[PDB]
Amino acid sequence: EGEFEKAHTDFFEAFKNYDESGSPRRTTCLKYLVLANMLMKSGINPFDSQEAKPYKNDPEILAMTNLVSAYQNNDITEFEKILKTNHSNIMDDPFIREHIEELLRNIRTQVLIKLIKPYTRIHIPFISKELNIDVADVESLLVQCILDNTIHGRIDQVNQLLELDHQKRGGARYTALDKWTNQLNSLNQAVVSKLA
Amino acid sequence: AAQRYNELSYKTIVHESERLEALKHALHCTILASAGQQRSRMLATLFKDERCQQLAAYGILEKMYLDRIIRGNQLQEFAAMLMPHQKATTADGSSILDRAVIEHNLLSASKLYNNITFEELGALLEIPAAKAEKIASQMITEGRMNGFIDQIDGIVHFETREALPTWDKQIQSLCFQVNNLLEKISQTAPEWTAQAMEAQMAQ
Amino acid sequence: SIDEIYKYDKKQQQEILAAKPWTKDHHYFKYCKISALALLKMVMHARSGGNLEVMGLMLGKVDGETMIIMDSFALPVEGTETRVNAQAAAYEYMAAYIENAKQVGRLENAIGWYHSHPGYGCWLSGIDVSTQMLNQQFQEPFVAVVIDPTRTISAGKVNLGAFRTYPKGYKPPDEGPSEYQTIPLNKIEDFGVHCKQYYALEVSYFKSSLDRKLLELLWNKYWVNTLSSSSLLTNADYTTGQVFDLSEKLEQSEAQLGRGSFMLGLETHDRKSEDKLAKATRDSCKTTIEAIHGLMSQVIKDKLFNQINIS
Amino acid sequence: SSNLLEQFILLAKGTSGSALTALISQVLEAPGVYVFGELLELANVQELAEGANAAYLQLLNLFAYGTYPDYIANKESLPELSTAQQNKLKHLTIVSLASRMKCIPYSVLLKDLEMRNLRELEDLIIEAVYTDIIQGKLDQRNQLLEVDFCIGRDIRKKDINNIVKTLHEWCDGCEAVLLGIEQQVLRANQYKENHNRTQQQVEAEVTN
Amino acid sequence: SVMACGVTGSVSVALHPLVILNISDHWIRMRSQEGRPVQVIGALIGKQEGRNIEVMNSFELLSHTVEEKIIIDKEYYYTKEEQFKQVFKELEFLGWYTTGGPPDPSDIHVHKQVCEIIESPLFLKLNPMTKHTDLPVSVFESVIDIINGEATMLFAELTYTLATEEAERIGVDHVARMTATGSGENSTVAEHLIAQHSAIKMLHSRVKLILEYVKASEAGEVPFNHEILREAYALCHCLPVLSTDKFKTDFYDQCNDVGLMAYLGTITKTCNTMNQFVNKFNVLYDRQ
Amino acid sequence: VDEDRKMYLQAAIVRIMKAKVLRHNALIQEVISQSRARFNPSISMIKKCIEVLIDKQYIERSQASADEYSYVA
Repeated sequence: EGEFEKAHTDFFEAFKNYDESGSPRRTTCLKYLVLANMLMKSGINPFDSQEAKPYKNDPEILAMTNLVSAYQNNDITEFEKILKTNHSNIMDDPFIREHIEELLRNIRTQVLIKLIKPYTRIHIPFISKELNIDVADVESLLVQCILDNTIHGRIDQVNQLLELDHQKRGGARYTALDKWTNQLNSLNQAVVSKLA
Repeated sequence: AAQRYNELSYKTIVHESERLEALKHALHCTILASAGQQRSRMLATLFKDERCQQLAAYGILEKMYLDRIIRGNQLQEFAAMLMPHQKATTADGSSILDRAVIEHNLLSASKLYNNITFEELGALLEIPAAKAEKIASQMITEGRMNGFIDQIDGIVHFETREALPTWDKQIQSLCFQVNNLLEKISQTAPEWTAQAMEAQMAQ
Repeated sequence: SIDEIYKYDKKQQQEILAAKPWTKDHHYFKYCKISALALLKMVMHARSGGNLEVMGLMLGKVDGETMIIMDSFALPVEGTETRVNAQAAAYEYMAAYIENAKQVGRLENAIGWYHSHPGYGCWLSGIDVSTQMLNQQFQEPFVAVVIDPTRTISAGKVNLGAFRTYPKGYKPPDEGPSEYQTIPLNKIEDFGVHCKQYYALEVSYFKSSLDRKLLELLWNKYWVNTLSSSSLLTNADYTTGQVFDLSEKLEQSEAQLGRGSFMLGLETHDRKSEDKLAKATRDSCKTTIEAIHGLMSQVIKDKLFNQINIS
Repeated sequence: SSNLLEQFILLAKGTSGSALTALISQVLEAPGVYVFGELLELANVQELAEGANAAYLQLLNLFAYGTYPDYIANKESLPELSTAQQNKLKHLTIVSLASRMKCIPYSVLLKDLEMRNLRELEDLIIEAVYTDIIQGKLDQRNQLLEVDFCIGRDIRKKDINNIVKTLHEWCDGCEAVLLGIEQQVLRANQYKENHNRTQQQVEAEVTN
Repeated sequence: SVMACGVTGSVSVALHPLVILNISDHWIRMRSQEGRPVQVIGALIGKQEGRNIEVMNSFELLSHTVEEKIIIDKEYYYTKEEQFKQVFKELEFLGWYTTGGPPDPSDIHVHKQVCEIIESPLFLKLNPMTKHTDLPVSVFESVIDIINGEATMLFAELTYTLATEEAERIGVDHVARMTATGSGENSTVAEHLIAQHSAIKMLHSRVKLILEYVKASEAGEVPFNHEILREAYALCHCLPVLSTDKFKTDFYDQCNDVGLMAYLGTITKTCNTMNQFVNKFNVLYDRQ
Repeated sequence: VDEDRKMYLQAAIVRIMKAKVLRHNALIQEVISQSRARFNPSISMIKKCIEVLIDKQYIERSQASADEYSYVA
């Protein structure tokens, strides 16, 4: 639905009772819980809250813990290493498998917003190379990002640059003088028109 | 680690010898640190601690405070004072000053002026322009500073440091040198000072 | 005189307190004389707050239409621009102070309260007027005082107004204008209603031998820093804020004059929104005067220093 | 410096000739020296002049009244300098250029100092600034040095007239500024006076 | 007097006028009521930063005379010490003041009692019987000095200085001037500009002392020097304070804003009289 | 519990006195006001606690004042 938050709380609330009855469902439920927590963007807690303390040591659940740690730091190189290494334990379940493309985009999108800040001119092949994808998917991400306004600036496609915006100065004085300036025209027109 | 060692050295139920090893150790943890206030600010605190003058890293210490460049001979010795685990490296890890001196100097500079280029900032903190640009960005991002960057003309504009305040502050500097000159004149020869004051009261 | 003023008379206060003239008229007072002590202590205490509000108390007396402020002392109390009658917390500290004061030989009764509005001007707010209005019944004599300790450094002129407010349901006269030190965007409204409710009183002084002079001589060196106030950046936020609000008032004026106040054999009487342009012109003056005052701090530097060059 | 000066004068005054010759070579080498007034004025150094150690005062002169371009010019007649002595003169050229223009461009600095590049040049001004004898900042955008502050060494007693002229121009315009402000304050006051006058005058006649 | 008359001590004290006006005021009150002039003894507070002392503020203390000695009451002081420290804890206790002419034994007796509060208190003495035009407050510290082999508490005098506090100074201006409003209200231009005026007048006076010094070192009457001339030379050279291309536009940008701001206000003022003119005209010449 | 109430009562007094000077009656009422949720303390208990607090020197009586206490640190 898009109501990632309603999922997190229902899976979290469920896990305790799933501890009392026990296995096997605790293993599957735990994938549904980690998945849900990532999508909220973010307020991550599949592990400073309470869910599995001795069972987490088994390598099956282990992957998830590492995968979540990579998502919270928002580092691309680790995420992709886990996906390759412990392939089966994430990839075989179809529900989690479906979102994974979105999670990849999610990491890359947060990483981009951190990166952007030291520059005011950053090149598209430089960010594509840093994210680890081709120029065209990055170009498409940027366009959607400016319209959503999670990246600030505009593109120069005849030189392959981002003219990021830090071209701000004041503005606040200059617009208040404009509002003041428009009321004085209407006011003079009004007063002089009262005469006879 | 550096804070913890430093606190031990300030205790009086800690044995004498061990207070100094601990200070030695604190200095070394403080030297290895990364990003933020503490490495040059703890170096200054440590410099005020007279006990660092019994240490062999006193050289590095005094030289940093008096802003004197570091050379090869001194890195070799420092590296050797290190305990094996403390030879912790970025693949070139060394003694490098930077995190207070960039950050502390940016704070001293907000009190000094308005806005500045990277070239001048990099040349003043003796680092590449990119490192300054990186730490400045971090400081703006953490809200310990604010600013925006113009990378079209290669200038960062800060909530103060290097422009219209420089003009204002130069008036203050010039007028303070005038006061200084009046003090020096009162010191060498108080006779002319009294005599030439009476010359104003005549006009 | 010069020495007759210094002595306090218990009997003159006993007559005055019995007589109680203020019940007839609260616009009665007209002059102030404030001690050199009262003033310096009031500025320093205000400055110690920072840009955060503090309250203190004043000891004095009245003689005719003059108020006399002999001494002042600070209070460690919080509630200037929130708590109505913040002074109550202070009462225990005041009772101590007056008792300690009487025994060394200062017997003069409490004349009023002082507080300060830092970085927004010398005027009484909604909290302040409401606390004064209780005091003019209960505490008498009780007078409000306001000082700004940041604005003052730039101009060189002490802004100190001692005021008194009128009780509820009292019609103000035509006594409008006073000193123009700008207010922030949401504080503009609050001044607008309250100003006619009170008046400021004119101030005199006297001087002799330990505090004044460290300051007088120091200014001889110090003078450079006051000319590098350079307001236009320091309080940049003020211009954008007042000018966007002044625009909202001109919209109010276009409607008010345009449609007209609905009246059927009734004509407007005193209101804080009566003749909108006539009010509005003055709001433009408090914002303009501060702006050009900013220009004048710049103009001086440019002519004095920069024209000398190297000959 | 401070301390070192108070030691050197006494020592110069103490001895003669052969030791004084030695002392000149030591003062110029010795760090923290970016002044060369006091030793020159003493009688003791003065004896060596007009002889076979005259060249040592003539160089000392060249540091005191002159700069790095004045040196090179008579490099043959004067005895050698070491790295510390040359680097001290090179900083001391910047103060001189600063006496004429507040901002001095790189091409001027570069010529005068006879330096191999910009980066070697920019290193010398950073070293000066740490010792705090000159205060100032580099502009690599407009290619200027913009100096905040600089201090003399510069005895220059022929040229001193310039300093008196500038001090004098600083004087005469002051009064021209005061009569200035005095005028405006009276003009503000004159306007409020008339404005009060006219309103009170007009109001009375309404009554009739 | 009774004084050692030694070399000036290890601390400096700085001296300045309103507090004695506070003391004088009391002295006048007390004298009128009792029928005899009565002295007051009091505390000093201020600060010390280094070995140098800035005496910032003061307050009067309670005292009694038993014999020819003065005893200051301790309980009183300790009560006032707890209330004052709550509001001012930055300031600290320096010592005391007394009233009278030259130094006497009854001051040394009271100074030993003050040594109990802080081990090194300052002593200060004001003569309001002074026949002299210079500042008649003189500052002392106490030294323990041996005379004829017996250790005696003897005073030693300190010289003074003037120091900080602009926030306080602007009030000393008002206090000093004691000027009254003219025909109006006093003008906005007038009130604003006074600091600016006086500031120019300080620079007139600053130029004057440096200039006459430089000439004096050339001419004679002051000898030739290097240390002061190199610095005055350098002071001239700095002017004008910027000329860069970078400054010029930012300086004008702010000047240009305050040029529009002023224009939009003078129109608003004019609009008001226009609305007033048009109102009064329509009623009289027309029927509105 | 009885001992516990004393401590809580004490905690209340210090907490209230911190937030400077109050008359005895006022102090007691506030203690009740605060403590109402947990339990209603006996008046006799409060008075005992106040004295304990004074001995502890958490709070002192004003030198010259009918039933007044000051918060002393």
